[PDB]
Amino acid sequence: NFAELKIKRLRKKFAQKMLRKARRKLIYEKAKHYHKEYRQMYRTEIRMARMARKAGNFYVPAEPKLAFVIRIRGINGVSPKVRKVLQLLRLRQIFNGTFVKLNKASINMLRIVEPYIAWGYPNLKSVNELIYKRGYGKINKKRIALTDNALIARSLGKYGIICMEDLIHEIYTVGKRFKEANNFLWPFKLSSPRGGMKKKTTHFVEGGDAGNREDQINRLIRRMN
Amino acid sequence: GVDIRHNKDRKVRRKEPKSQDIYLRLLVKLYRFLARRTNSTFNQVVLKRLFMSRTNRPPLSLS
Amino acid sequence: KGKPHCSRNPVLVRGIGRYSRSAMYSRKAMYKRKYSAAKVLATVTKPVGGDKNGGTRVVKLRKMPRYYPTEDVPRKLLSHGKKPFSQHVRKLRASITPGTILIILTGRHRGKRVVFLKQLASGLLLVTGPLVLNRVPLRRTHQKFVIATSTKIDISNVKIPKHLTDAYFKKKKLRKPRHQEGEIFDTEKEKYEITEQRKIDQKAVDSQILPKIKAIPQLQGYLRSVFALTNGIYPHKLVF
Amino acid sequence: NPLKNLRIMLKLNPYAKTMRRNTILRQARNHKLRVDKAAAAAAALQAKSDEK
RNA sequence: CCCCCCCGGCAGCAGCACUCGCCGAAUCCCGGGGCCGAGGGAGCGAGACCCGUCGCCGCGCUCUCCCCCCUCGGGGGGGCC
RNA sequence: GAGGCCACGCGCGCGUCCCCCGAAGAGGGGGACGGCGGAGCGAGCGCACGGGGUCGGCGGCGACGUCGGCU
RNA sequence: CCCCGCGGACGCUACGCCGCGACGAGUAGGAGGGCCGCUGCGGUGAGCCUUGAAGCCUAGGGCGCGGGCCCGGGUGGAGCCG
Ligand SMILES: [Mg+2]
Ligand SMILES: [Mg+2]
Ligand SMILES: [Mg+2]
Ligand SMILES: [Mg+2]
Ligand SMILES: [Mg+2]
Ligand SMILES: [Mg+2]
Ligand SMILES: [Mg+2]
Ligand SMILES: [Mg+2]
Repeated sequence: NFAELKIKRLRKKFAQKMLRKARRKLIYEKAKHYHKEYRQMYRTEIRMARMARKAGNFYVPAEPKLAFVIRIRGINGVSPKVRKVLQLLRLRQIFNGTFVKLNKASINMLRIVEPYIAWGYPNLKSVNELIYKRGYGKINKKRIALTDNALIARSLGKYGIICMEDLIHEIYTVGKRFKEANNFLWPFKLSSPRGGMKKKTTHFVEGGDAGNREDQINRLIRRMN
Repeated sequence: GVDIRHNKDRKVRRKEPKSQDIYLRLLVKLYRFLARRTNSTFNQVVLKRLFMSRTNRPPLSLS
Repeated sequence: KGKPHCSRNPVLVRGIGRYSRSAMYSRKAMYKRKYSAAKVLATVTKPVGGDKNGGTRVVKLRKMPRYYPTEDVPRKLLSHGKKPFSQHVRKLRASITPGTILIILTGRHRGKRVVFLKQLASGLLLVTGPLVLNRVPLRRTHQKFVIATSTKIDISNVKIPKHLTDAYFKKKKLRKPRHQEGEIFDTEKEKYEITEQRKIDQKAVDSQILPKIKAIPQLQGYLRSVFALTNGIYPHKLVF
Repeated sequence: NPLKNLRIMLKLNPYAKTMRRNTILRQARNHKLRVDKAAAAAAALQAKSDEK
């Protein structure tokens, strides 16, 4: 039965290799399609603004639906409500970052913890840098580095997210399974901001760092990780 | 510093029998192996009952 | 079997080929090169000889160990890199081109100005600030421990001998065979001897380097002089 | 680190290789175009200054 | 000198004449300095025997044939429907 | 009709669409796509941004004076 | 049907060994571990010792995060330790 069992193991290994090849091709084509979608959205915003300006009107862009929140103050002397909301945002340490889906409830929570955080609207590059350099998964309650696509697939494949690109797409374009994809990510442990901060104790619009800076959160992220 | 609380970190539970009965320890070895190497939750329940104390293992009447 | 071909995928950036998967498929013509279907003797038999010793003997090579140590060390994991030194790529600073005047920073020839000829297989430079000028023979040196000046001579179309290699310039030693414990001093041979082959090579190289040095004024005086730091001058403000 | 390690990035995202190759080819083409256009401008300046 | 012209044309273009921005799926390449090297039996295969140059990933060549350019068989290219 | 890209590349039969004659707009002859149909298999060398360092690199110095010992 | 080779590291005191992740302030106080230490008893070491026990001294060599411990040299003179 030796020849037959050799044939069995060769057939099993070959089927496994073909399955891996098919999945890799699928991942490649999904990433290509995501690239097409990203450039379509980026050009669409410009085109809409251009036609409004040609007509002499104003094109108001959609209010951003994704935010990046970074806790900037430490854990000493925190009021109970601010402490609770920071725990619900999973910011239990200074220079911890989390993606937040923006709506009325989340925005009001951000207003509650406004002095303790700096938040803004990340762009595609910021999402890519954050997921690729500091992306860790919460797999079996453990902080596991996203070194393989199988780690994402085994935890989120039931939602259709099977690769780094799928995770980045779901985070960037806030999809149906954004809650699952975001909670799968361990909160980002960012370094100290290289080059320093302006003033962590005051709001951004008064020369400090706390509060909502609209899109300067990308500059903060570049210096931060 | 991290804003967590450490008062409930250590779960209080039996990981082994407090008894020194060698026969009990041998059959705890057997059911440790069975609970590890089988998916039968019955073996897990039996192992955790073997860990238990006498008040947590009350006698069962014939009736 | 067939003749090996060139890569057919030019490298534009390290790790990335110029052509895609389908492009390289068409370039390789994989559409028609499709295939579907179609040791060492451990023991040796030797005639033992002698009457009624049986026929022969099946003598195995690599007999089992006579002794086993009380305990061993587990084998290492695999590293997918870490090439030996002989296989390392050799990098040369862009300021060091053949004919450049270099300044030696270490050794007995400290501060002397020499002429660079070629990088060797180990990356060590081969220099000869000609022996008639500053007593520096054909000698190896390390590019990390030299300063490449701006002055150069055109040492193209001169013949560096082929045998001038790392094995040629490698140091030789005498000690210590046939001697274990030192009760009689083995300090003999400590006087290094300049080989006649080395003298011939030095003469051959210098006879064709020197006329090009004399071709520009007082470069021979420059090479005879040694480099030094005056109290007013600072190496970061100096153009070499 | 991906974004620093090419093969790690390719393991996580095989399309990054084709994006990177397209970017390198596009940048080389654009650089050649700009160099040629500047050289043509300089040659036109030389012609209009020394046209005799 | 300023404004409107009946209207401009050319070059360049957030300028390599350093006037004034925000950026990178609309981003790539290269280089330098510093600190570090933790781990140690990864072999479904021959039934291993020199110390598993192994897994995942990215590639090259051959099991097809023509040529081209240098060396004097070796190296570098175009492909071949 | 004198370029660029493709992680597109076996046949046979089936389907879907397009084309021709269309002698009932029948019946055949051709292209493109397919995720469709009962039947086993590629191996052989390499290079490596690839599951945590190696060198199949080297030098000098060593007894009554010096080498090492952060305790 | 393995055999030109008759061969193939270590392991698993399971109260052991191995892997991964997060975490580490602390009075009063609570708990665990102690191959930390003292004295005596039952066992055990075919234990140590007048060719030198205990104790003590020591710019001697070390081990342990630590409590502490081992060894060298001297003194001492009959018992001592795991
Ligand atoms: Mg405070
Ligand atoms: Mg600085
Ligand atoms: Mg305050
Ligand atoms: Mg801490
Ligand atoms: Mg505490
Ligand atoms: Mg520009
Ligand atoms: Mg190591
Ligand atoms: Mg504590």
